[PDB]
Amino acid sequence: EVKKIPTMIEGFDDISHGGLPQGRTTLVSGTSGTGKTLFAVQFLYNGITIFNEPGIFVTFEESPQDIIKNALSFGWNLQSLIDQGKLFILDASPDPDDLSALIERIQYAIRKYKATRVSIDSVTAVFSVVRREIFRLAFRLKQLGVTTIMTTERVDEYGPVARFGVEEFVSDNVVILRNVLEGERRRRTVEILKLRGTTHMKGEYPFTINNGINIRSSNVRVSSGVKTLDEMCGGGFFKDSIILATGATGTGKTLLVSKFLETGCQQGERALLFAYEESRAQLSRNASSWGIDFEELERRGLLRIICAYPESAGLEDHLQIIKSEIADFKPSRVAIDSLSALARGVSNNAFRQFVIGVTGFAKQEEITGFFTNTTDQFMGSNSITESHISTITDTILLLQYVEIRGEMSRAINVFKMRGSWHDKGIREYVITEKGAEIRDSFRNFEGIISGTPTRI
Amino acid sequence: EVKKIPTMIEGFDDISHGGLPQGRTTLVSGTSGTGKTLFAVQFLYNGITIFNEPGIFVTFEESPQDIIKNALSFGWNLQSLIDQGKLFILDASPDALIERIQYAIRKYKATRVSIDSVTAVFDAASVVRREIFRLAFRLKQLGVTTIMTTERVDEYGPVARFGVEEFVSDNVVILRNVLEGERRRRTVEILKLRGTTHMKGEYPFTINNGINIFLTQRSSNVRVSSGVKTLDEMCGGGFFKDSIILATGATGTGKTLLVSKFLETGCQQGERALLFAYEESRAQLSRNASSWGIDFEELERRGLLRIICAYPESAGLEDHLQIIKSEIADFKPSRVAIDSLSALARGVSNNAFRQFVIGVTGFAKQEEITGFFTNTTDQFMGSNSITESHISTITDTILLLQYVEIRGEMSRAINVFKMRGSWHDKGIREYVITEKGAEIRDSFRNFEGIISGTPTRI
Amino acid sequence: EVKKIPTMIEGFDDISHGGLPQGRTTLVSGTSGTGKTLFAVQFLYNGITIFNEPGIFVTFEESPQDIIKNALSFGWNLQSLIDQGKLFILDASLSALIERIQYAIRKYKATRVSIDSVTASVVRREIFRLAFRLKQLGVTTIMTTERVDEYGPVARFGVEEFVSDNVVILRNVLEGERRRRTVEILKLRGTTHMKGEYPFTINNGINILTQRSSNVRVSSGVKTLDEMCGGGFFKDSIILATGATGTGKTLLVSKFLETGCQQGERALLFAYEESRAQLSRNASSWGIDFEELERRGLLRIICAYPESAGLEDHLQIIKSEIADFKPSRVAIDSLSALARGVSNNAFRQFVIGVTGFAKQEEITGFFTNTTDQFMGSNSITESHISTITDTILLLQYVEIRGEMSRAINVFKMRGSWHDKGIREYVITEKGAEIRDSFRNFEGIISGTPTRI
Ligand SMILES: Nc1ncnc2c1ncn2[C@@H]1O[C@H](COP(=O)(O)OP(=O)(O)OP(=O)(O)O)[C@@H](O)[C@H]1O
Ligand SMILES: Nc1ncnc2c1ncn2[C@@H]1O[C@H](COP(=O)(O)OP(=O)(O)OP(=O)(O)O)[C@@H](O)[C@H]1O
Ligand SMILES: Nc1ncnc2c1ncn2[C@@H]1O[C@H](COP(=O)(O)OP(=O)(O)OP(=O)(O)O)[C@@H](O)[C@H]1O
Ligand SMILES: Nc1ncnc2c1ncn2[C@@H]1O[C@H](COP(=O)(O)OP(=O)(O)OP(=O)(O)O)[C@@H](O)[C@H]1O
Ligand SMILES: Nc1ncnc2c1ncn2[C@@H]1O[C@H](COP(=O)(O)OP(=O)(O)OP(=O)(O)O)[C@@H](O)[C@H]1O
Ligand SMILES: Nc1ncnc2c1ncn2[C@@H]1O[C@H](COP(=O)(O)OP(=O)(O)OP(=O)(O)O)[C@@H](O)[C@H]1O
Ligand SMILES: Nc1ncnc2c1ncn2[C@@H]1O[C@H](COP(=O)(O)OP(=O)(O)OP(=O)(O)O)[C@@H](O)[C@H]1O
Ligand SMILES: [Mg+2]
Ligand SMILES: [Mg+2]
Ligand SMILES: [Mg+2]
Ligand SMILES: [Mg+2]
Ligand SMILES: [Mg+2]
Ligand SMILES: [Mg+2]
Repeated sequence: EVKKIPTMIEGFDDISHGGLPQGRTTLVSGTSGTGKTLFAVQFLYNGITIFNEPGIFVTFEESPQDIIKNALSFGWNLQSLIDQGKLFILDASPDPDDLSALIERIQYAIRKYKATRVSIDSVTAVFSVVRREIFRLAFRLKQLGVTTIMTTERVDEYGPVARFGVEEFVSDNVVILRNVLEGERRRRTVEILKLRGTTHMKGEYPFTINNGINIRSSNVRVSSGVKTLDEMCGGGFFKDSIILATGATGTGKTLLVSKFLETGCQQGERALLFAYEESRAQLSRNASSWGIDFEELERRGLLRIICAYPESAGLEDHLQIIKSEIADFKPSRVAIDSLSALARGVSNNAFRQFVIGVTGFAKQEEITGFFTNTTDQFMGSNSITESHISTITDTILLLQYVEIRGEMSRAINVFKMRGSWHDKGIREYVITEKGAEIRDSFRNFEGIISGTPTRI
Repeated sequence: EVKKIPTMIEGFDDISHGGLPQGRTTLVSGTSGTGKTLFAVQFLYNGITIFNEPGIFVTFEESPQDIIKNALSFGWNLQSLIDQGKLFILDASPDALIERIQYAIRKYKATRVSIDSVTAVFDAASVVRREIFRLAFRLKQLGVTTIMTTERVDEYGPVARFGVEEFVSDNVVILRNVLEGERRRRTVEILKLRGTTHMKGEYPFTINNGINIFLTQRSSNVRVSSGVKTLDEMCGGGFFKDSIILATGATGTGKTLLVSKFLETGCQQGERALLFAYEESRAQLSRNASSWGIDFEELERRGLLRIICAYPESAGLEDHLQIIKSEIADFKPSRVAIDSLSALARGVSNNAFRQFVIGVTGFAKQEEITGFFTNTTDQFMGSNSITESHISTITDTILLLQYVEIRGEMSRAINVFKMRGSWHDKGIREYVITEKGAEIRDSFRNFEGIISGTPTRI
Repeated sequence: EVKKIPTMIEGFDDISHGGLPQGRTTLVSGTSGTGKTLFAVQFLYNGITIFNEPGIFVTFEESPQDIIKNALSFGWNLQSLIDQGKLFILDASLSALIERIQYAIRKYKATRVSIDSVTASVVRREIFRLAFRLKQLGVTTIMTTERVDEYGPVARFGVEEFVSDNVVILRNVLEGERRRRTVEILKLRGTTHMKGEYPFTINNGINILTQRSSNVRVSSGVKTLDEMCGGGFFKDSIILATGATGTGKTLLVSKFLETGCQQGERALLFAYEESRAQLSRNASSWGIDFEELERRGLLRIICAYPESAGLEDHLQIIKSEIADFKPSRVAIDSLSALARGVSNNAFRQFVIGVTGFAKQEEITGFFTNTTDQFMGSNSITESHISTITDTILLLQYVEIRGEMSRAINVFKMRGSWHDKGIREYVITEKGAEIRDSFRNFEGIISGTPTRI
């Protein structure tokens, strides 16, 4: 089969099923600021630092000094690698005031530094004539047995692969970087279009730029901090579960999240809250009016609240920020209030990808996850979520209003509990200064789940 | 690693995380009338006035005197800066240039340069590429920070003109002027900053005090009155001073009456109240309000009440938001009302509407101003939704007004549906409208299906 | 009359009704990485290995060493065929080229020729001159051409397709963020062919309603359900278990897999919602040891995320797992996870494809569907696949005296009597215990009944 070398770019070696085909050129194509120079630098940097494989970077516009200065923001010390004879940056930029000769310089540098990896950025800038030129360069690098990245420009996100509609047909390997405007938000994706003679995953995969390009179960029980709800769940929530609290505006979801967080903290565990609707001040005032002291928990270093606006960032960026804070603070409990705030004005496919990411990540770290969903219908709603994420969750707590004798009551139901028995009751509950008080089912009523029951 | 210098353009140093990379070119591209020359002038003006950094402005078309005259509409006095040798405008217009720019950078000790516009010179895409590279390289050599402005024909087509400029520059900024139905919406995007961080995608802005690009709020237990005794008891002692109140229900239920009481009660405590009315004139508002003994005309001429009447269709949402922000800043209300959010929502995208609501509500809470917003529902009975715009979760207290068919007549009932941080009455209370205003009575304890609008007596 | 020579590329000879017109040029057009070189190579490889017909491969860019090394990934040993003088790779990396092609054809007595690729007004006469010379020599020719677009010009210059007697378009289409491979036979002058696009995958080269039906019964693994279905599921059937989140679809899957393995039969599960760990834990609550059944080699579970591959590629994985493991029983948990954010037409082709493969292999299929509406649903599935299935189990929530109860109906049962009851069931430690219908209620199917 066709042998591959690891890029060690995070997630890339998975989508390429091993890395880039050894001894061949890969075209990396994309619009301006897609991450082309980034991929090309990371390739050489990882080659040297992880595999002691020397590298040539050929630039046709940017100055060596600018390549080195840019890489500093990632903590990559390119100058050190130059001083060790591991990295050579070959300046092929034009005069501030041909072809055969360039191919000869690159060969001298390859043999002198004993380089196995080469990046060229960008061959677009040194330009049927284009076709034969990429072919000649690619031919000589193959003969010398190096693995090459050639970056190309493009103007349109979903039009031609490169610029002259020829490059991709010459290259054995084609990677496309995209930066797609989804409404007013940008979404970064990598695609492996083609790898001759070998396998790769197909279509677009999300990625972020942070630190370079970035593409188990148990019977253990854990408390909600509501005594009666623990009973209703069969002895409590599972430690390795995703919990969904869903229902109409004002029902009591933020109350249930408050109790979840506080309970982990009084067991001396850390809890992490991502709030997308309310400020820290308001969360704390409301919480104090339920008998919960978020301020004391915060002082003791047990509770961290991250407040952010959904429409401030793209979903992939929200997920990266979530992964970073978990890796840093190392919680045993994570809460999202609300998933429905993050779903507003985004494709359901983008949102479902986000939800699969957050929940996958929580279940890998064996973190207990509590997520809220506010329904659009305040009554008579025949669905758990409008985003159809039900099948991604282990436990579902249905909160709903019920008209009783001319007043708006409210009931709680453990709708789903994978792995355990649960109470089937639609149990009336009351909110007070002590938080949630759960009472009995409405025995002598029909049509409770409609919101407008009838006395039997 | 890459250091930035402050632009002090309102909101830009936030999306750039500190401003523009020092010692490099930033491309600012846009269609005609997007704010490019404005951005270029403001970079130099703020450099001089705020950090004593001198600047060169290169024009290839516009006269110096027209650049100076145009800045005076923002109260920027460029001539005094030119008198002091802190600003120099280089006329490169029709009846090499690198030579002249470098002479001026030395002579004025300039650390900031604006070139407006680099398109007007440019023929071959290879010609423009090599030309923009040489200019950028010579300016970087001198150690100055540059903005080069560029033209485009399309809002979502090429970054620039020859599909090459954006690849040469270290830094690209796109100013857009999008037609959304018949309304224009200005946005700014940092596409790329080599070697550093930036916020991604488009941010709304307006042009008022130059370019103006626009969850850490306070929260108290302080109560304020609604002007309706029984409603204050239903809300557990009053509205919260730090809250957003939504009054929602079908046409004619009594939302505007509840706004009139909210505002009247503030003035009665000698506080300023501010009303934005998108459906009715001052004269109609005043006549209807006098039905309850409220004299809006006396409250206006004594400077306690200010009523702003406008049609939603007369401006884009971002410009409505600008008028609300500056009216709150001038008049300094304790209470602000919008009548109605439903009026502003029609024939605009849900995404742009929710952006507007986050913005007005977020700014009211920031300044600890009590906000009261109305929403008229499209279904006058049997509605299973609070709003069709789904803004419920952005509001703290929700008042639901509804019609209820009783004995072949249309009665109305009021419910405190939601009250963050307090107990509230759960009753669906019948009310009647008379000269006393809203008279709230008992819930209908003998009926089922009240919330459907067509009850059944048991 | 036009005669065809067989390609023996899986599925090509059916859509072409025999193969490629003999003695003529077929144009194979596509964007980059559509399978053009793969097609041109397979044509020659299949000719030499199956029909002993010598071939010439003419390359204008790729080196012979690359073509040979690339073909090794499928275990096609092109070197041994070159060493036997059955294959010649002509390196052209126009009058002069035709000379060497003629000489080669004569020297090797070749009937098949691939030219890859001819892209590397004047083109029209060039392609015509080339196609003409090969027609006089009696060879059947593949000519590969490059496109810029998926639904734009057939080739590059807007003439190649008008000169060729036969045109084939390979597409690699972006549907949301997933790629879908299709082959279309646009035209074959002087003969018949199937019309429009046909799905394919690259697995062993290019891979592009008449089954048996017995009265043999198999157990659901739940006694009462076997009686409700009139003595068990049919061996030759597709079972759809459909209903709201948490009704017990996965429990029914676990029973159906277990009872198979406990008879010494192999079962295969495709899981798209839950990990092996969560599946095993939940299953061990009802006394099922998936790990043990796997250990004994009677169970195999495949866990994947829907969003990870396209549906053509999921269907390929399912077909190769069945071919390898040879199950009596197969489960998909769930079809609703696969339907999310793909087109309904794409989803339906996937369903017809997987049900057709189970049915022609005599494999009992058990698929789950979760309904979006948890109560009062007027439909079996939102995707409307009911008519592709033989047995339908409807699981639904029923409000009884302020509590959420559960009911099961055998809704359809092609070929057999079935119970008409909407029967209450409870999930306990013993699994699913099915009880009686609510005979004193009205509107049970609404989920909010009234006591009569
Ligand atoms: N330290 C950093 N942290 C976060 N993001 C960064 C960092 N450094 C760079 N970036 C991001 O990476 C981008 C630079 O990508 P890169 O230089 O690879 O672009 P490119 O594809 O080569 O563009 P062009 O074709 O214009 O040269 C910046 O636009 C920025 O968004
Ligand atoms: N001190 C209190 N006494 C009684 N009830 C209270 C008290 N404080 C809050 N509540 C109740 O809690 C409700 C708010 O609960 P919570 O914030 O958890 O709702 P939610 O479902 O998160 O709503 P949303 O997300 O739509 O804002 C109030 O509307 C009120 O009914
Ligand atoms: N004093 C002012 N108050 C409010 N808006 C103003 C004021 N002065 C200018 N503007 C707005 O700014 C616009 C001009 O911005 P600017 O001159 O930067 O455009 P530009 O992008 O440079 O256009 P062109 O490419 O045609 O030169 C005016 O069309 C007007 O809408
Ligand atoms: N003098 C009055 N006496 C009694 N009822 C009155 C009087 N004036 C107005 N009303 C009642 O108040 C209603 C108007 O109240 P208001 O303007 O607040 O309604 P609204 O919900 O804001 O209406 P819209 O949907 O048109 O904006 C009338 O339809 C009527 O029922
Ligand atoms: N052994 C293999 N197993 C699986 N997939 C493979 C294998 N070898 C090749 N592929 C797939 O086939 C593709 C190669 O197709 P092919 O070489 O025919 O492309 P093409 O249409 O000729 O493109 P171009 O015109 O750029 O040369 C790769 O992109 C990869 O997706
Ligand atoms: N040990 C147990 N004892 C009693 N009931 C249990 C037990 N374990 C699970 N359950 C019940 O079984 C349900 C889970 O069944 P199952 O996982 O098959 O549902 P599903 O229809 O596949 O759900 P989903 O929609 O999540 O795929 C729980 O919600 C609960 O009602
Ligand atoms: N031997 C039998 N005894 C009793 N009922 C039977 C028997 N065979 C079939 N049935 C009944 O006939 C039904 C199938 O009838 P038929 O296939 O004609 O339905 P259909 O409406 O065409 O269904 P589809 O939607 O699948 O096309 C079974 O669900 C069952 O009710
Ligand atoms: Mg670059
Ligand atoms: Mg909440
Ligand atoms: Mg201008
Ligand atoms: Mg009104
Ligand atoms: Mg090829
Ligand atoms: Mg399941």
